Amino acid sequence: MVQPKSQKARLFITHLLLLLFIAAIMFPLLMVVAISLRQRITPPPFPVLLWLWNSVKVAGISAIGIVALSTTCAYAFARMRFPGKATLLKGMLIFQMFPAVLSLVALYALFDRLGEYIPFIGLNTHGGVIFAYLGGIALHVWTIKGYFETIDSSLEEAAALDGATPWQAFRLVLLPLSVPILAVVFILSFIAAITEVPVASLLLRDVNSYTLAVGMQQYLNPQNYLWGDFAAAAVMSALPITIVFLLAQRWLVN
Amino acid sequence: LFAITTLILSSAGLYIYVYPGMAGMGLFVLFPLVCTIAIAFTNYSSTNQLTFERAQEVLLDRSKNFTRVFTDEGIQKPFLAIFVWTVVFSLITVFLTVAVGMVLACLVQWEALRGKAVYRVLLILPYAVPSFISILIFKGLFNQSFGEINMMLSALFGVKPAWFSDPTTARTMLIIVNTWLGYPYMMILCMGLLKAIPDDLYEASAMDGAGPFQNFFKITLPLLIKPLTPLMIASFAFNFNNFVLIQLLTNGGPDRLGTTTPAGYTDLLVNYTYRIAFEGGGGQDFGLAAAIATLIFLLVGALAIVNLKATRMKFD
Amino acid sequence: ASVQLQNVTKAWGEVVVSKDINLDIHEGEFVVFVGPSGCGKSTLLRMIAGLETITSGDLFIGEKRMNDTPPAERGVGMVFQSYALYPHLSVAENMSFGLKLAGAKKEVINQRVNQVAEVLQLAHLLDRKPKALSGGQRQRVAIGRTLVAEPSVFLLDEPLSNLDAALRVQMRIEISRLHKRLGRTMIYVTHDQVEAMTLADKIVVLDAGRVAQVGKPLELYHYPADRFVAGFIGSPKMNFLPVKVTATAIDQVQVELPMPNRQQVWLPVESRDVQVGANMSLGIRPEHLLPSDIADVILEGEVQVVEQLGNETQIHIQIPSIRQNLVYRQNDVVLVEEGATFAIGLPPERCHLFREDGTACRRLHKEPGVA
Amino acid sequence: ASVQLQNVTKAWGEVVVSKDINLDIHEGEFVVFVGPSGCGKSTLLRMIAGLETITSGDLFIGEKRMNDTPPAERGVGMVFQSYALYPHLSVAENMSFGLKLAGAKKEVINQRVNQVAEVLQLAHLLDRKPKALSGGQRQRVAIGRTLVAEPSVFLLDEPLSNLDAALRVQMRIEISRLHKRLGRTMIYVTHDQVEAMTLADKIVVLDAGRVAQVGKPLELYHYPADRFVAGFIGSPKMNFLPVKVTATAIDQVQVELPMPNRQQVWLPVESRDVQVGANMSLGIRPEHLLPSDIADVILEGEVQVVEQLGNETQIHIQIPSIRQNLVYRQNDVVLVEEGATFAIGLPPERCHLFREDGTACRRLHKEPGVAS
Repeated sequence: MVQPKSQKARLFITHLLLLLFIAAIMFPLLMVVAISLRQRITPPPFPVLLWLWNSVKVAGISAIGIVALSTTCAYAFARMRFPGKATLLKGMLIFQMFPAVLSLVALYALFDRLGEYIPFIGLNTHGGVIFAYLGGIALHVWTIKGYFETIDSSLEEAAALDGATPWQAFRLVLLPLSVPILAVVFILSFIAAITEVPVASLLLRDVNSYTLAVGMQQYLNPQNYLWGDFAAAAVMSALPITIVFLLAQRWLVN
Repeated sequence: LFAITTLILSSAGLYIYVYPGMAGMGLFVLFPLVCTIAIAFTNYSSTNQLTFERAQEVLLDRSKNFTRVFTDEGIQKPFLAIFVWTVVFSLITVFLTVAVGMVLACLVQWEALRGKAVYRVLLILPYAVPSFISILIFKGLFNQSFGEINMMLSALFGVKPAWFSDPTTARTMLIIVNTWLGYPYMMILCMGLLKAIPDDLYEASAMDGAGPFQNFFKITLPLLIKPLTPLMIASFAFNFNNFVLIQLLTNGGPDRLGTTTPAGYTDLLVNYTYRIAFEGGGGQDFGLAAAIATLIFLLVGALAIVNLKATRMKFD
Repeated sequence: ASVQLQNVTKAWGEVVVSKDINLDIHEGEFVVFVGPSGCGKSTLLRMIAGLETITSGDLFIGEKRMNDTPPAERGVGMVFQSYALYPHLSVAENMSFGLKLAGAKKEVINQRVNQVAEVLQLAHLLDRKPKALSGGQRQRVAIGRTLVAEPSVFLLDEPLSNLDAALRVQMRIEISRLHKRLGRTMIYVTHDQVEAMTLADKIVVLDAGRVAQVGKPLELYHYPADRFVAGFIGSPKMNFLPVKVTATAIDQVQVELPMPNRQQVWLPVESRDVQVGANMSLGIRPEHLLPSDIADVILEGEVQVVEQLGNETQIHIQIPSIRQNLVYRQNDVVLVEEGATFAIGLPPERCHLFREDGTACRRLHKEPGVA
Repeated sequence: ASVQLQNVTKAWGEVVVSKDINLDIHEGEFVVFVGPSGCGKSTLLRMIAGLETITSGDLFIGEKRMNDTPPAERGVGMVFQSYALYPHLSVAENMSFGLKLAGAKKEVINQRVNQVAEVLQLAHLLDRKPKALSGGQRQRVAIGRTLVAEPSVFLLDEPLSNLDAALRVQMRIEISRLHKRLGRTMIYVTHDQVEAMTLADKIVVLDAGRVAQVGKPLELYHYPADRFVAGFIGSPKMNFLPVKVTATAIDQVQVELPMPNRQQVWLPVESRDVQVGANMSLGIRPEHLLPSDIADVILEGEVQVVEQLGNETQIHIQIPSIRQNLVYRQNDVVLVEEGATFAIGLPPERCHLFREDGTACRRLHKEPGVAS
């Protein structure tokens, strides 16, 4: 467009002030820099390395369960009409997006019961943790279905012609189509798992199978150059986050 | 209690299989909710998960609930200070997050300020690294004595104030922390949403003459209120009930100082809840019926309202 | 692949937009339909394929009934308002889709496809995919999914609505080329007065979900069914106005226009059931509306519009004592500033008329190309 | 005001769309551009209004030269491609938009609008909102915004684009009333050669930004600029074919058709610039092609197709060996089963032709309405 009307004036003020903004909300990360020495005669320290590896084990399989469920269950919701569809979705949305406070209360009670009969998934474990998260589909089914419908119908119609039962029509035909969402859910599922805290903390007794989420928390008592080790952990933190946060960035298709 | 639930389900599952798949959803997600608010105390002063059945067991082989909630005034006093705080925390929090998100967004695509792309990646990062690792270093910065934080503070300016200590300054500690934690979500929602608007429209504005400021206030802003709302208020539901941020930065510390049970100034509603369950010391009062009930219920008021405005949407 | 209907119907519960329609579309035909929006035109299409259901009445194809069996076992075919293309797979695969689906006869696949693909000018875009193409090409290859298969019927819900002029036309012949070539049946919704008239063996002037009429091209034009049909088809609307049928006879039927003079005049209409004094309604077109001199039947008034268009002119003309202005086609130009006076020839034989309840004053007066 | 332009130009950097165009749109006119898509006609209108840059050359709006000026100042306004409607504000408010911001005084504001709203046939739809209306109603009011304001110069990047048969026309004529009544300037753009000719005080056959030609509706039709100009404005496209400029002189130009007939023949040509042996190209519309019998210029050939357009007819037609087929309009019926033969006459006068390049041979044949 045209714009003689004091162009330079707005550009500088906008531009500069903009600079100030990033800079400030940057100092914090910056100091993290202002240290980074992980691994007289001292040694070992609280083992973040394994912590990180676990976070992946947690987040990875965690997401898989999320998508498997949000997608399959949702399938019934969008296409296959049935008894009371509008109301339940109505419910799951509201129902779950609760402030998971004391969600733990029942949880501890429940998992206690679980661990005894059904080993492994019980308290203190990887599998026990993933199971907890699963109820997260509610937000997702809503999105997974929403994209579903946007693609046009007939495509199925022609196919219905040539024998694609619900699944063949769904999988071969429909799903690879609706894959973009699969990633969205998968990636986002991945991040929450890592940025977990209440649940992971609670179930996971052991020192070893902590998540990166659990273990770095500790450096609260011995502040003062112990904290320094924490910066290093942050270093270990930027790798997964910077990377995966970044990969997803390209996704802004158009 | 578990014996009870599986009772109805067994009959239901075999009968209608379909039920079993759903059972897992209802059992894991839904069931805890039920016990959570319901069981939410009764006998459990700090002496009764079990019952007389077990009493036989302990002694032999040696060889109510919610009432607590409303029924208050004397006990019920710590609760009010936090509610006010917690609530206000969420409003002011949301208020700022957005002021930044949209304001930030507008400028991103102002076409003119070239290099929009680079500023974009950086503005986002707060979000990139977690909240978890992020806020921890945050505390470490914010030590009263320690932390390069006050360090520069005292250095350049006069003072170097009481982050953890004084309650007043402490509260502000969190608001801003979330500002840095929270603006990205507002930025991104706003960035994508702002897009929808008709480019030309602004051109209209051009003919009549105004902005960019007039653009923001007159045009775009009072035209992003509606889209934003289902989201902004709902997130607020979450903000109020922001358990995690509070815990690591400051267990509400400083303390309130009159608090019979495990209370605290900064301590949002949730924190208070969790503490008088645990957090050192046995059954101080392992029976948060009031705490449990209000939580599940008040938020729903938000849940229902969220649902009202939104409901799937446009093409615009 | 004959086909037909029998007091068919539909009714989204309350919404009964398919009130006992009927038809009998033989083999080889290439029928088509038309109608303002609220067509319900698509509806039929679907009813026909299978993608909907037969609320009432009945239907057939081949000859046997078929509400029952699915779209698949009917050998029907189509191309939607959308376009209906498989986003993921390429052109080669998309078309190749129907056939390979349970019997990969590769030899037949390539031959028929390229043969066809080539025809709609689409040999090169073999590997590419949906997005990787212009607006026109998809619509093109698309017609080809059905084409590749080689069904029997060929429904067509507007694969030409969204486009430029020459394309509509060329493909138009393409269709007529193939149909004439293959000759299987071929329904087709639309709007294009033009496509409509030009293409079809027969037609169906739908209306709020009902069989207003059917007929060959001109039949619709010259011999309209009712007030709606004539008004709809051809160039501008078929000008119209009031009347007061002074007299009658079996064949003819006299009339008396509303203006001051009351120039009555005869006209080769139906007559049976045509009491005198009734409030009839005199239909006629602009193409026909002759000049001042030739016929007797004057028609003065005033010059509303003045549409140049080089290859003709078409001056409008608000005749006194009537609501409707008067359109006015005619070959070659004719200077005549606006507001100025004017008038023209009421060619009686051509004319038209219809009762209060709007029905067809079945014009007796024959004409060419009207077996 | 007496708008105009001179050696204007543009080029999205490398991409030189505009191309030292020019014009002289004095007051009272209502020119209208047109051409195929990608014309970027849109661009030109924009440059003038202001809502885009003035890459080179210049432009004015009567006693001024608003290259370097905001859109708002040049006393302008216009209804856009979309429409430009405030989803938020209703009819009453959205309309009283332009006046509202810069100005003041409720009284002048309201009356002004209702006056217009009335004409727009929208006194009633005062209150109701934007989304809440028909396809056409949106555009109607849209027009009203620019209107209420009265920014001297009414531009219009394709308003009647998205609509039905009748409305196109109705709103069209209305524009006409507005223009004539007011008499203010009024540029415009679109496609419907029809719309074009109809409103058109003068015009401009665009072509990849360049000014192929200028003119009256008729001048365009009868007196084309070249192959392109003719090719555009014509119900079906105009007909065409090879040739071989057999000879020439003072005010005629022989030529002949590429096949057995050999029928050389004159034509009321400009003659200027016409070497012999010149493989030129013979233009002529279906609108002119007289019958088989009457004229001299015989032209027998097999029949290709038959558009029974009822209120007339037409027929494609493959001459013994011309490249593409011939075309053929005419009034009334014409049963004529295909495959069989048929033919017709090339009267000369109503004709056209041009050089290897494309520039046209001005014509002699003093046609209708066309003052010189």
